Parts: sequence; C-alpha cells; structure tokens
Amino acid sequence: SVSIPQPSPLRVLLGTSLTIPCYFIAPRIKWSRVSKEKEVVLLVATEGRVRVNSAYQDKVSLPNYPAIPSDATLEVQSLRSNDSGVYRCEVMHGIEDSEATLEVVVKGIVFHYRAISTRYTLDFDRAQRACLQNSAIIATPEQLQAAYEDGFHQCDAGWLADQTVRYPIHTPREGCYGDKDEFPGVRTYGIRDTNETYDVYCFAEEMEGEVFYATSPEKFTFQEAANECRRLGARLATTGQLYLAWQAGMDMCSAGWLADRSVRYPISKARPNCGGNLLGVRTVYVHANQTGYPDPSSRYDAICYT
Ligand SMILES: CC(=O)N[C@@H]1[C@@H](O[C@@H]2O[C@H](C(=O)O)[C@@H](O[C@@H]3O[C@H](CO)[C@@H](O)[C@H](O[C@@H]4O[C@H](C(=O)O)[C@@H](O[C@@H]5O[C@H](CO)[C@@H](O)[C@H](O[C@@H]6O[C@H](C(=O)O)[C@@H](O[C@@H]7O[C@H](CO)[C@@H](O)[C@H](O[C@@H]8O[C@H](C(=O)O)[C@@H](O[C@@H]9O[C@H](CO)[C@@H](O)[C@H](O[C@@H]%10OC(C(=O)O)=C[C@H](O)[C@H]%10O)[C@H]9NC(C)=O)[C@H](O)[C@H]8O)[C@H]7NC(C)=O)[C@H](O)[C@H]6O)[C@H]5NC(C)=O)[C@H](O)[C@H]4O)[C@H]3NC(C)=O)[C@H](O)[C@H]2O)[C@H](O)[C@@H](CO)O[C@H]1O
Ligand SMILES: *[C@@H]1O[C@H](CO)[C@@H](O)[C@H](O)[C@H]1NC(C)=O
Ligand SMILES: *[C@@H]1O[C@H](CO)[C@@H](O)[C@H](O)[C@H]1NC(C)=O
Ligand SMILES: *[C@@H]1O[C@H](CO)[C@@H](O)[C@H](O)[C@H]1NC(C)=O
Repeated sequence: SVSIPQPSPLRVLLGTSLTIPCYFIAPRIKWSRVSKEKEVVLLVATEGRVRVNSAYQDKVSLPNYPAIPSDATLEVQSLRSNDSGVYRCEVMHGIEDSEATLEVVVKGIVFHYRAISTRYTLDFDRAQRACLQNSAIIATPEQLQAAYEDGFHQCDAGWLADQTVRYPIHTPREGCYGDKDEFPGVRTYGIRDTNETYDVYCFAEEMEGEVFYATSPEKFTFQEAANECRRLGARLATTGQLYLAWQAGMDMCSAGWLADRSVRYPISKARPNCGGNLLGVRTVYVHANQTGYPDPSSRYDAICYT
C-alpha cells in the first residue's frame, strides 16, 4: 500500500532541492528513476541502513528513515536536468511488494553568453540586461553548479546573480586552471567590483511557444530575417529560447539569425560535418577567437519563435 500524495507531474527549477513524500503500510525500500530508455536505482533501505548509489552520494537520502520506519520520503539535492524522470517508490515486505510513481520535470537551462560588444565587455549591470534580452535572468551559483554536474564545460569567465564571476571546467588545462588547478569544478574569482567586465551566464526557465526555422533559396540578411519571422506571424527567437529548444532535442545543420543579431544553430546528434562532433548550440563568430557577431548583411536562415 505505497502512495505518493502528490499530483503528477511535478515541475521544479534547476538547482533546487526536491522532496518526494512516500508512505506505506524489516521492509525493503527501493527508490529508482526512469529516464528515457534507462533506469537508475537511487537507493535501497532495510533494517535501518540506507545504501546509496555511488554517483548520488550526499545528493539523495531518506531524511525520516529509520526514525519513522513507515516514511520513505526521498530528498534530492542540487536538481539537474538529468534528474528529471519518473521516480518510483518501491517497498517490499517478504514476497509482497507494491510501488508508487511520480514524474518529475526539472525546468531550465544555463548557457554562457558573449555579447555583441564581444568578449569580456559586460559589467554587472549590462550582464543582467543581456540575460533579460535573451529570455532569461542572470544565473545563480546553485544553477551553475547543477549545470556543471550535467556536463557543462565553458572556459569563459562570466558574471553571476551573486556578483561573483565563475566558469565551469571539467577538463583542466592551461588558461582554464583558475583557483582549482587540475581539479575539476566551477572556478571562481570571488565577488568582483561591478565595473569589471566579463561575459555572463544566463538561466532560461521556460518558454510557452515553439522555435522553428524559416528559410529561402537565397537566405536572409538580419533585417530580412526579422521581417520573415514577422510575416509568418512570429518573431526572431532569442538565444535563451534556442537553448531551450535544443534542450528539447531541436537539431538543424544550418546557421540562422537570432533576435540579438547573433548567428547560432542547434545540434542534438553528434556528426562530423554538423557541429564538429559536438552537441549543443553552436555559435558562428567572425574571428577565430570566438569574437564578433557576423555582419548584418551576411545571409543566413531565420530562427523564429511563435
Ligand atoms: C584578478 C586576479 O588576479 N584574479 C585571480 C586569478 O588570475 C586570473 O586567472 C585567470 C584564469 O581563469 O586562469 C586568467 O585568465 C586566463 O588568462 C589567459 C592568459 O591571458 C587567457 O588565455 C585565458 O583565456 C582563455 O584562453 C583559452 C585558450 O586560448 O585556450 C580559451 O579557450 C577556449 O575556450 C572556449 C570555451 O570553452 C572553447 O570553446 C575554445 O575551443 C575552441 O572553440 C572553437 C569554437 O567553438 O569556435 C572550436 O572551433 C570549432 O569547433 C567546432 C567543433 O568541432 C567545429 O564545428 C567548428 O568548425 C566549423 O564546423 C562547422 C560544422 O558545423 O561542423 C563547419 O560547417 C559545416 O561545413 C560542412 C562542410 O562544408 C558543411 O557540410 C556543413 O553544412 C551542411 O552541409 C552543406 C553542404 O555540404 O553543402 C550545406 C548545409 O549548410 C549543411 O547541410 C557546415 N555546417 C553548417 C551548419 O553550415 C565549418 O566549416 C567549420 O568552420 C570549429 N570552428 C572553426 C572556426 O574551426 C575549436 O575547435 C576549439 O578549440 C577554447 N579555445 C582553445 C584555443 O582551446 C578560453 O575561451 C579563454 O577564456 C584566461 N581565462 C579566462 C577564463 O579568462 C587571468 O589571466 C588571471 O589574471 C587566479 O587564477 C585566481 C587563483 O589564484 O585568483 C584570482 O583572484
Ligand atoms: C544531461 O542531459 C543531457 C540532455 O541532452 C545529456 O546530453 C547529458 O549527457 C546529460 N548529462 C549527464 C551527466 O547525465
Ligand atoms: C573599477 O573601478 C576601480 C575603482 O574605481 C578601478 O581601479 C578599476 O580599474 C575598475 N575596473 C575595471 C575592470 O575597469
Ligand atoms: C581576436 O582576434 C582578432 C583578429 O585577429 C583580433 O582583432 C582580436 O584582438 C583578438 N582578441 C580579442 C580579445 O578580440
């Protein structure tokens, strides 16, 4: 008689802490998560002891077990996008066993943003407006830490909502060592004066509409792309909306204009000729050091948003 007294699905933000109450009426508690075609066992508990999946140590626990033997409440800390899925609370008592499920959707995505004024040109105030102009708000360290645990690697320092300047690193290297040297993790410069200029990390929570490509035989200049999205009853998508679209699996091997006068394209399948065997939002720059948005007269597709 296992029950989870919560409506499904449950939608929570990236970087927060989750609590799934599970009650039931010597028993063996087993928590699992079903995401795509895979299933992961989070923890197993019996006789007052909790064995936790090695990769989820300190992240998941039973805060009320075994102090209350019939309370299998699960707590998940530092919610990532890969912590989304169908959570199963399973209890066994001898040959008997029942279960309850709850689908959890972790909303949001963190992305690095280099502005049209180019590298390290955003002070704390302009770092905040760049996110607002891209369907997002400046990210918190908790959100950046969660994105790093999802594999985010970016060797560009950027402002954060707590007036710190950080960047996440998985593969330490000359130029990306920071304060942490060869150990992986999110580097930090500490709290910085607001007049200092860096990039920024933005957190896009959600979007109501859909992102789609609009093209033509001879492509579009930036202003022609803006008119084409308008003609179709839409508008140019922002960088934040493209990242959310990519997160939902959008793939298009063609660069296109965005509302911030940038040129990007999403890649969800790693091919050599499309994205260079990399996944994510690829940005086209003028100079090889990833500086300078393309000239507005350059011809690209239009990335629209309903
Ligand atoms: C105050 C005080 O004092 N403070 C303190 C501190 O101190 C500090 O510290 C700091 C630290 O931090 O440490 C420092 O800083 C530093 O400093 C130094 C000195 O000065 C510096 O240096 C640094 O900086 C850095 O550096 C670095 C280096 O350099 O290294 C850098 O790095 C970078 O990073 C980044 C980020 O992560 C990255 O990204 C990079 O990398 C790169 O990248 C690039 C890019 O991205 O771009 C790349 O490239 C690329 O790649 C890709 C991939 O692979 C590719 O893809 C590409 O290519 C392309 O591709 C494409 C595709 O898509 O694929 C193509 O296209 C195509 O094509 C094809 C053929 O044609 C076609 O097919 C297609 O299409 C298709 O088809 C077609 C036909 O066919 O027809 C058509 C249609 O269309 C379709 O269908 C196409 N596609 C399309 C779509 O269209 C193309 O072609 C190609 O091109 C690529 N690109 C290229 C251009 O190539 C690469 O790879 C890579 O590499 C990196 N880099 C490198 C070099 O590596 C960074 O960034 C930076 O940052 C600094 N740092 C920082 C962070 O800042 C300072 O100094 C001091 O003061 C301390 O520390 C502490 C403790 O003690 O404390 C405090 O308080
Ligand atoms: C997190 O989920 C994204 C979704 O595409 C996936 O690409 C990435 O590999 C996942 N990371 C981890 C560490 O599971
Ligand atoms: C910010 O202001 C301080 C104090 O006025 C000044 O010394 C410093 O050069 C400025 N920083 C930058 C990055 O311009
Ligand atoms: C990037 O390369 C271009 C072209 O050589 C150069 O003008 C520029 O100074 C370089 N660095 C930065 C930080 O823009």
